[PDB]
Amino acid sequence: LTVQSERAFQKQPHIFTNPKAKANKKTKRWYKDVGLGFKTPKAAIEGSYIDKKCPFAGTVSIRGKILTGTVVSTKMHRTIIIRRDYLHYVPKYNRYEKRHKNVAAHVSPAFRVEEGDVVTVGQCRPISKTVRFNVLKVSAG
Amino acid sequence: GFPMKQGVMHPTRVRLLLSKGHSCYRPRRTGERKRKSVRGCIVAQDLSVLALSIVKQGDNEIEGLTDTTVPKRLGPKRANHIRKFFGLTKEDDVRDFVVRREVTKGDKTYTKAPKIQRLVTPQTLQRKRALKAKKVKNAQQQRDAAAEYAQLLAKRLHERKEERAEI
Amino acid sequence: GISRDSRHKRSATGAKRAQFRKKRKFELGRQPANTKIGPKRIHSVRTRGGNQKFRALRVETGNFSWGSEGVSRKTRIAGVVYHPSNNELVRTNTLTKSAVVQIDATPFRQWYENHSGRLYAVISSRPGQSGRCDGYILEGEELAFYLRRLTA
Amino acid sequence: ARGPKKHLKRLAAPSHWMLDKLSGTYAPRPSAGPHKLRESLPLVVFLRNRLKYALNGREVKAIMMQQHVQVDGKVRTDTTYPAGFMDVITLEATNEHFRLVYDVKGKFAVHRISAEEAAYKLGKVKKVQLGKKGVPYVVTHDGRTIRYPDPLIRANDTVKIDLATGKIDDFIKFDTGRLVMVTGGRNLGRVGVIVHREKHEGGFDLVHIKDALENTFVTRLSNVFVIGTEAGKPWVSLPKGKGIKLSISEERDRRRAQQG
RNA sequence: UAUCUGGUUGAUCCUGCCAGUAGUCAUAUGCUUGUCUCAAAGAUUAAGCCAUGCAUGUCUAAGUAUAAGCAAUUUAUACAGUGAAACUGCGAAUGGCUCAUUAAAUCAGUUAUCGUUUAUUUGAUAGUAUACUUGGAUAACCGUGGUAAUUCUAGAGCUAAUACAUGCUUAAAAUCCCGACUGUUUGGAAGGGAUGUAUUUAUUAGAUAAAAAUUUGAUGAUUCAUAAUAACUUUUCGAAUCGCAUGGCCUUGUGCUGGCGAUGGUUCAUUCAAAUUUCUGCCCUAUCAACUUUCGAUGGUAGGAUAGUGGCCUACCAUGGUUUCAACGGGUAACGGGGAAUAAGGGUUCGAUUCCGGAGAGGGAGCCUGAGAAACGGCUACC
RNA sequence: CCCGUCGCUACUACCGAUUGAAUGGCUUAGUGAGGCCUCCGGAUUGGUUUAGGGAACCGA
RNA sequence: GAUAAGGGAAGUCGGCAAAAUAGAUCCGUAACUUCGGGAUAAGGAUUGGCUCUAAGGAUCGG
Repeated sequence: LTVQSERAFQKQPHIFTNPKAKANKKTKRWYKDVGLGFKTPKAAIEGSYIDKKCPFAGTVSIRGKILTGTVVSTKMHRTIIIRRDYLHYVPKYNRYEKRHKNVAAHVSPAFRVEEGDVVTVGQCRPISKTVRFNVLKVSAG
Repeated sequence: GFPMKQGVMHPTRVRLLLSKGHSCYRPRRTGERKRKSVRGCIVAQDLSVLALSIVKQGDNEIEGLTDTTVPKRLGPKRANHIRKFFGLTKEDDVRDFVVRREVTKGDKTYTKAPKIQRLVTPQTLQRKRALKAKKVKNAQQQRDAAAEYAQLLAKRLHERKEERAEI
Repeated sequence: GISRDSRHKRSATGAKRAQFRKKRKFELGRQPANTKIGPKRIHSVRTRGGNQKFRALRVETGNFSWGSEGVSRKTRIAGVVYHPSNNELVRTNTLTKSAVVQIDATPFRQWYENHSGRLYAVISSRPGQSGRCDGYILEGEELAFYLRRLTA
Repeated sequence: ARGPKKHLKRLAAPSHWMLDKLSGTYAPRPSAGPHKLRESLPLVVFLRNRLKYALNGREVKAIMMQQHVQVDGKVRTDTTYPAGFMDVITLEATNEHFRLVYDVKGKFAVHRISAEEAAYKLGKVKKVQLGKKGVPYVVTHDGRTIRYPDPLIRANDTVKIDLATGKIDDFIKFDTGRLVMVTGGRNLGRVGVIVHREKHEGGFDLVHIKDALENTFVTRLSNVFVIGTEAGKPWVSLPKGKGIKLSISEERDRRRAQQG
């Protein structure tokens, strides 16, 4: 697994490592905290992956709704699907029925998720046809 | 009756999409375009009328065409147009050179003359002075409001310097 | 007219979406410029809100910046030599973003003196948006990756 | 639909204008201006429906075309000018000065003030940020932009604008114990002091406000307008009733005693 | 008013339906019809077809007036009052109508734009390194017309602008680059260029855990605001405009200065908006169980296009995405909602229709202008 | 009391040769109006404008 | 043994004789069925030359 696996060089935009510099030849890395009390995983501060859609190493911003669900599919590259279960109230019968909605979310390489885990996703700008949420925290299941 | 359009190299009629600025068309609203049939620019036997301009006068006078003349309806109106028309200098006074056409209303006749455009007048210079004086006054009001803010910031910063020194 | 709306597409579950409304102007699209190399020719396009965009149909020179020295000079470009999207653009010399081009080295050489005659560059401007082919000079690992890809 | 709307149906007008159902099909659509559409009062409504100086729109147009009406020290001839919260309207021909302050019942009270008080107004600071040439500026609730503010000024504070030069006379910091009027919600028009501010990052901050009758209510921070440095010391004259909310039974008792 | 009664038997008690009964913002129809107030009305069938007329135009002291228009001689021989026609500006994208399509589509409540465009209104904001003020067209107008016919227009002769195309006028410093000479312990320098604002790149500030051996804004969050450096640009605009008053200083000049206003202008903010967008919620049907992915279906990388996000499109690469918790398909005598009728409670039925949102102008499709239209009382083409 | 063939009359639906017929929606393939972008093109029409007969060369 | 305007089986017992189709790649493919077939069903698109690009392997060297 290598970062430079594409036909184009993968790098963070406008983050310049001057070749004519001192001996501390460490590639300058940019990162941010997303706010809302979410901790930045150290795989982002210290990693080398490039992901423009990562909340911590990319240019996306977290704003809007924060959702939680159970991961049911990790078969896409950098994209997972979580399943959200809820109870719908039926007023006529004074009872409930089980319902579910599937939300597609982007997962950054800073996280490792398998099928069955419970993750917390925050809303972001549309980053795909079906993806509007982006993983902010992972809880093993 | 279809008119001839310049550049259509045909002796017959064609239909074009005419727009603003095209001859043979007058747009009813802004940005409007109409498809109109127009006659080509090549003369043939299918013309009902041909328009001609005399370039060089011939041998014999034409009965109603080359002997008489009609004066131009309007004289120059812009100041510089009057100056170009008959030797004025930029220092000459155009005011007593406008041609006035006099109208006869029954018994008393008076003259009517155009209002000269682009004429420099004390009101025009007054407006130039007002604009430049206002620009300077604005610039001073901004640079002394900025200077006053610099005083306010310097006062606050010095006060915070002593606040840190106390703490 | 070319549009960007997702109405023409089908849903994620695969359902063929029906005809909701006619196409709207506030989602239109236009043709790619396909910037070439030739006498500088730009066309301005009337966009939404009164803004104006400049199709770079063909260009000759654009400003390029040496990141190590912080110097930007206007210099000639030879042609595009590497494009991650399509190799047809490399073959036909189409100038788009993220495309590796070769630039004339005379201004950078003269600045270096005052302080193979063609230097590699990556266009960072969008000629089909602004009409300028502005880019930077490859250095370091980016340079190494692109040179490995070019030589093979 | 294809562009901005220019009409307002009478039934769709804001309820605090107190327009009648059967007077017509349409209501005055307020123009663009310093105040938002829903939180404003057009001058045609103020001059005809509230004061009843003009009997109809021809008369309000004749009045405003004779240059009588001034809002915040400038002559307005737009019959649909969107007058709003805290604006001062002066009619020196009749020698009358009004201030638009909400009463506790949720409507704009007809609150007359002296010319000396009509010489200024208050504005809530919405944002502080840097303008061109690195010059900071403040945006108040009525869309005003004041350059070179006091470096201590932050968001949610209230400044007192001289209203003749457009400069800042002085300001009030947002803090516990400040006098506040509510400018939104069902508590519109109420006045009280801040007791405790409860923050919610990523959401809407909530402010706990205590009435003069020791009634406590909660409202969003966006509906809070600081009007005084402490309890009983407002920077503007309050409307009749002093912003104290009475129950419906208490109001019924008061009206019965007042009318006999 | 939380109600029942007649009908199967020779007679009985039941199940059970038929029938009776009352309302309907529920339509039609018959007979009949004196008064006051209020008031629906070609939705249902045919989003079937249309004669005719009207429904969108518009001028203030303040854009352009030689109407050969009217009026009077008057503070006026450049015009000056009033005022057709035209050019210019703005509006014509509002309103009004209808409900064909449309079943996660529209819509409702709740969210987001740190993902964008925004005429206008309202605040701020621009001294930037021939001037007593630049050009040449054109309309109306005059007079030659062609066609049976249209809100068709062509030749010829004029003339104007806040129309079109161009252009100076100015503070004081200060800073940066190149740099002849010079000082010669690394300084001083003549002379050349550059400074406002927009565009496009690249690179730097943009800080903020508490003692020992000088500045630095906001946010929950940013590569935000903003500043600086090196350049770039078929070089954006920093008023060649218009009305009323006519004042002040004398070194007796058409001298120098200046008051209230019209309109316009760059950027930021505001407002009127627009466009996408999070969550949850739609009627009948399984005699609809698998659907989507050639020729985008799900995702990754790069680009193009857009006002902007986004398979919106392209190239390459993976095989993904939805579904018995009903996907997909079909039907709807289906616009959604606020609401309406009846109702002890729970419910059942209706909602074309006075308000909000959406869509359409015979059916499609494509566009110009404009801030705003895929507009139809705008155009182009087909049926 | 009652069941059913068969016969007569009337009505409703079903099957049925006719590769039956008609109407509407979606679509493969072929042809393809029109607009838009691009590429040249350059009727005529102004002069960067220069010329003792005037030869040019710039823009739209 | 060839070709033929317009029509296209009206010729003849009868489409006899001739014509038309035809390789390959890709798409699409009905009734019926003994479930194996029918099937190359039917019905469409492409195909030259040149200049390139990409993929598919072997043997040595730790």
